[PDB]
Amino acid sequence: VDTCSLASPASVCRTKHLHLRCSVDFTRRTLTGTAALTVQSQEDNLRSLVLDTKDLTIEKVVINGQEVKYALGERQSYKGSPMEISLPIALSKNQEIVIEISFETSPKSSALQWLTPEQTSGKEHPYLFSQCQAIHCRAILPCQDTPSVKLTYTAEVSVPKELVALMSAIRDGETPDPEDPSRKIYKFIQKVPIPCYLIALVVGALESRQIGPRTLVWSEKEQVEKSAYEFSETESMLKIAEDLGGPYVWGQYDLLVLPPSFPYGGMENPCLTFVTPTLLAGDKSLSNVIAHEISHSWTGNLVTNKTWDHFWLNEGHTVYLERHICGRLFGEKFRHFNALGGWGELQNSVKTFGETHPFTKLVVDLTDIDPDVAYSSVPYEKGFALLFYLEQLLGGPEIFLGFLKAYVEKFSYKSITTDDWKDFLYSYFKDKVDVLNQVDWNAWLYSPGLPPIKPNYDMTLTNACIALSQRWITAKEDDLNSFNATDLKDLSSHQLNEFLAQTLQRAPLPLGHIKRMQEVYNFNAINNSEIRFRWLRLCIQSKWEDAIPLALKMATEQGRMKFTRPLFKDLAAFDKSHDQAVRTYQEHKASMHPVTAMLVGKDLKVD
Ligand SMILES: COc1ccc(Cc2ccc(-c3csc(N)n3)cc2)cc1
Ligand SMILES: [Zn+2]
Repeated sequence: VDTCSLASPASVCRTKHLHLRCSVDFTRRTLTGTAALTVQSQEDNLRSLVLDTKDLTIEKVVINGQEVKYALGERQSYKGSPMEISLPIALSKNQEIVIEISFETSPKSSALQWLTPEQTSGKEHPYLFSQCQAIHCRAILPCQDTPSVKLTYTAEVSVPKELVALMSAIRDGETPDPEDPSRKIYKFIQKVPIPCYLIALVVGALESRQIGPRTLVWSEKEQVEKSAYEFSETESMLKIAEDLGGPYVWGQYDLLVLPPSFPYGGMENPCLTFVTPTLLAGDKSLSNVIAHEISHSWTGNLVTNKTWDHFWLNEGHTVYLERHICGRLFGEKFRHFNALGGWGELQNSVKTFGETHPFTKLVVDLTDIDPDVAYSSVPYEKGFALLFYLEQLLGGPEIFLGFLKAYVEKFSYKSITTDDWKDFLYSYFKDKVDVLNQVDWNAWLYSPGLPPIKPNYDMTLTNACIALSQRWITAKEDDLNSFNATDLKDLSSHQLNEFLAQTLQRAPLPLGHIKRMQEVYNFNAINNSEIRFRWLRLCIQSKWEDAIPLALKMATEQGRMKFTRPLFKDLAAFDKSHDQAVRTYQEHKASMHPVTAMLVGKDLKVD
């Protein structure tokens, strides 16, 4: 049972294809058109079905060229409004009919952020982008908004001729709009089945730069070059991904760098991964995110979770692949480093949520929880810890990598559950069931808190970050002078960031220490947002007022909820800055991403 979807479940019927014809109106801030769903009954004598919707307007529902009777249920808050459609012919099992839904999006769609020209880079054209994960696709078009159904789709999107529309699909040509010479219609096709949460759309003054045989980089003219360099490793990473996971089945793999208010590091949208511009560190140092989004092409996009409760299979396995790709590119020692660093985040997640919080479990029950509200790093890192502990328990990377490739092939184009994964794990490792039984499953999968056992991490690259953080934390006033820029001479960007995480964990520090740190290290001048984000969190935690404007600028100048949400939270927990924080949010709420707004509001306990 998928408790996040009011629509008919897979056992009743399935959506095999979507055909989407729509036009983007930037004045009305609406998407208008038709959605043609080829639905296949899964039982004998199916007379009606129910689709997900949210803030949608339905003009009519057509089947076999005649208007049929439909019904929009009463809103269930974040789940939307169920939509029951009365079929004109009762369907045998496996039969199909196409349902043409004529709809229109609301300007407040939880899935779409509209950007005024002012809000973009060029300053001369508006901009639009979607974010359907986890259950916002229902806010774009009617559907069975659940990962338990996988459809193919085709699309024709009318957009003002001077803009460009890209989708999570293969480009299939562009021609002027015959009903209107002010508009172009861009075509798309996605011949691989996907869950509707991977449907994605973008419209704006986008250009492209090619950085690989199957890889263009899209963004506004102001960042296309910055971005094509930052992500030059894409092709290298895609090959390594193909070696570990098997053939990349989606054809093209393009990258889109969105405006600052995009809420996440990246979205593994097929054929077109979205990423936050905060990755543009100028040294390729945050490129693991690309490797993460690349890896989703196997774990998540190909083998998908059946319900959102088993989401850890998506990110858990993906992260596992991400760090192997980095391990291939820079060395096993660097793989462990990121692995140990993930454990440190997992601690921050459990310490913040609390050792008993339901959302520190690996498999969660999202009945009556807003998925947007449950999202965290737990599935990513605790999910990784389980796989990394199995790799060591079953004979090492090489062995476990073999199971991963077998896992991905076994369940490709399908949607599975945690139990499906457990059974196959036992099956692949039948000659090691003794070793498998050794694992406290009920604790790993359904118990809160840190994992029962901590894997073994290589410390080689982490030692320097521990060494420097111990000096700073144990130093008295007569040690502050010896600190000096040379202390970092041999620290890489990733090491520089882990040192700040090492220190950030023992906050607050003496205000004198924080100042001496800015004085010797000049951390203010760094633009890598990961480093700068942790720096300003340390300052604000250590009650340095001077950081209050810096933290506010960063919390508002970009929208990545990884950075924005903590910064705002820390700022609201600092008495000197609480008022500004709550004032600034109010001032910005209307122009923030709909999901980011709601969540920052909940964090500040406002409205
Ligand atoms: C756009 O990003 C997304 C937003 C919503 C979701 C849904 C979803 C499901 C499970 C979890 C989970 C598993 S264990 C734990 N503690 N939480 C979290 C979120 C996924 C991605
Ligand atoms: Zn992910």
